[PDB]
Amino acid sequence: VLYVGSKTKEGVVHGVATVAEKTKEQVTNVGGAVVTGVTAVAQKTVEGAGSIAAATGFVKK
Amino acid sequence: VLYVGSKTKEGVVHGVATVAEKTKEQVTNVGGAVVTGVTAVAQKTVEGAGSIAAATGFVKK
Amino acid sequence: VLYVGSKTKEGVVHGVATVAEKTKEQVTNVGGAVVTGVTAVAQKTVEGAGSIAAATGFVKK
Amino acid sequence: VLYVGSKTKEGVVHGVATVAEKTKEQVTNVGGAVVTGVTAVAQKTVEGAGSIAAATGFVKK
Amino acid sequence: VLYVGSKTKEGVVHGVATVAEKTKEQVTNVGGAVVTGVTAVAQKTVEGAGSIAAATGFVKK
Amino acid sequence: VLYVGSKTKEGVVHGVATVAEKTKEQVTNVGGAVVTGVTAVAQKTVEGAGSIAAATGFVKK
Amino acid sequence: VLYVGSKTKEGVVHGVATVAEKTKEQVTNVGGAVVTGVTAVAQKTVEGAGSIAAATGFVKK
Amino acid sequence: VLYVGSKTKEGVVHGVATVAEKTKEQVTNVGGAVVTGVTAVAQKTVEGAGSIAAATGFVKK
Ligand SMILES: Cc1ccc2c(c1)sc(-c1ccc(N(C)C)cc1)[n+]2C
Ligand SMILES: Cc1ccc2c(c1)sc(-c1ccc(N(C)C)cc1)[n+]2C
Ligand SMILES: Cc1ccc2c(c1)sc(-c1ccc(N(C)C)cc1)[n+]2C
Ligand SMILES: Cc1ccc2c(c1)sc(-c1ccc(N(C)C)cc1)[n+]2C
Ligand SMILES: Cc1ccc2c(c1)sc(-c1ccc(N(C)C)cc1)[n+]2C
Ligand SMILES: Cc1ccc2c(c1)sc(-c1ccc(N(C)C)cc1)[n+]2C
Ligand SMILES: Cc1ccc2c(c1)sc(-c1ccc(N(C)C)cc1)[n+]2C
Ligand SMILES: Cc1ccc2c(c1)sc(-c1ccc(N(C)C)cc1)[n+]2C
Repeated sequence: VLYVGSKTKEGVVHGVATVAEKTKEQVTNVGGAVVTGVTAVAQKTVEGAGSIAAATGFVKK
Repeated sequence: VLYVGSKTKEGVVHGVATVAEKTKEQVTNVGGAVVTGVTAVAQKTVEGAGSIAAATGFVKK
Repeated sequence: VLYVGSKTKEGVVHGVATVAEKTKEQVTNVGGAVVTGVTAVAQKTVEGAGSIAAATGFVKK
Repeated sequence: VLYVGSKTKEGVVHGVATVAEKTKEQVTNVGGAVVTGVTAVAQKTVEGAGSIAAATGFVKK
Repeated sequence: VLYVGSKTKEGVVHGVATVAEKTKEQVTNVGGAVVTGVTAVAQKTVEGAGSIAAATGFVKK
Repeated sequence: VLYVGSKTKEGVVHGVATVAEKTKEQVTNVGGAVVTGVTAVAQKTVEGAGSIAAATGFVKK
Repeated sequence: VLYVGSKTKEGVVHGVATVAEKTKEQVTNVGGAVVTGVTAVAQKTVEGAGSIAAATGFVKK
Repeated sequence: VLYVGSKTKEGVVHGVATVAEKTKEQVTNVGGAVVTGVTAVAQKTVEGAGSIAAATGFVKK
């Protein structure tokens, strides 16, 4: 009955340095799912599913 | 009955430096799903599904 | 009845330095799922499934 | 009834330096699931399944 | 007699990302010389002295 | 008599990522010379002295 | 008489990632010379002295 | 008479990752010379003295 939060962190990203030097980056997709290059991502979910970088081929029900 | 939040963080991204030097970046998609290049993203969901970089091939019900 | 959080961390990423030098990066997908290059990702889920870099081939029910 | 958290850490990644020099990186997927290159990832799940880098071939029910 | 320069670089700085988070930065100088915080500086000198971040206490001739 | 330069580099800095998190940075100088924090600096000198981060106490001739 | 330079490098710095987390950084100088924190520095000198991070106490001639 | 340089390197630094976590860094100088923290430095000198991190107490001629 006396919750006291103070300077708390939940789902936090900080202090990120990235260098990426490429000559050729190619993605070829035929009927599927491709996720590429996810950087410095943060989230908080309450009462639900939390997905960040999810690829599902297909759902053929 | 006495929740006291103070300087709390939930789903936070800060301090991000990114350099990307590419000569050729190509994406070719035929009937699928492609997600590429997600940087410095933050969210908070209450009572729901929270997705950031999600690719689903297809839903053929 | 007297929860007192103070400077706590849950699902936190900080202080990350990355260099990536490639000449050719290629992804070829035919009806599947490919996830590539997930860096500096943090999340917190309450009452749900938490996935970061998940690839599912397909769901043929 | 008197939980007192102080400077605690749960699912935390910090102080990570990575260099990756490649001439050719290729992924070829035909109807499966491929996950590649997951770095500096942290999460905390309460009352749910927590997966980071999971690849499932397919679910044919 | 046939100098042919092509895409040459001399005194060049490029691709620099910097983050600096400080709570207190102080400089106290009494009769001296202080240089602080020189970032991403480039020069080319022909037939002369080239100095970038030089501090000389004093010249009492 | 047929100098042919092509894509040459002399005094070059590139691809630099820096993070600096400090609580207190102090410099106290009394009659001297202090140089601090020189990052990503490049120069080319022809027929002269080339100094980057030089501190001389004093010159009492 | 047929110098042919091609993709040559002289005094070059590239691909540098640095993280520095300090609580207290102090410099106290009384009549001397202090150099601190020189990162990712490159130079080329022709027919002269080349110094990068040089500290001289004093020159009392 | 037919010098042919090709993809040569002279005074080159590349691919450097550094993390430094300190609680207290102090320098106290009284009439001397202190050099501290030189990282990822490259130079090329022709017909001259090349010094990188040199500290001289004093020159009392
Ligand atoms: C007094 C009281 C009772 C419940 C209570 C709190 C305080 S604080 C809290 C909470 C719930 C979910 C989450 N996430 C989304 C990670 C974080 C915190 N609850 C559930
Ligand atoms: C007084 C009181 C009681 C409950 C309570 C709060 C305050 S604040 C809170 C909460 C709910 C969901 C989330 N997320 C979306 C992660 C974060 C915090 N609850 C559950
Ligand atoms: C007063 C009180 C009672 C319970 C309580 C809290 C405060 S805070 C908390 C909690 C719940 C889920 C999570 N995650 C999502 C890992 C982290 C913390 N509980 C369960
Ligand atoms: C007084 C009281 C009662 C329960 C209680 C606490 C305090 S704190 C806590 C807790 C639950 C889940 C997690 N994870 C998600 C790792 C971390 C902490 N519980 C369950
Ligand atoms: C045809 C010809 C002859 C000489 C010649 C050139 C072209 S270009 C050049 C030169 C001089 C100084 C410098 N710096 C300031 C480092 C760089 C290059 N020289 C000496
Ligand atoms: C034909 C010919 C003759 C001389 C000659 C060249 C070509 S190119 C060159 C030169 C001089 C100084 C420098 N630096 C400042 C490093 C770089 C290059 N020289 C001196
Ligand atoms: C045709 C010709 C003849 C001489 C010649 C060149 C080309 S290029 C060169 C040279 C001089 C100084 C330096 N530094 C400053 C290290 C690097 C290279 N030389 C001496
Ligand atoms: C044909 C010819 C004659 C001389 C000659 C060259 C080619 S190339 C070269 C040279 C001189 C100094 C340096 N440094 C500064 C390390 C590097 C290279 N020289 C002296």
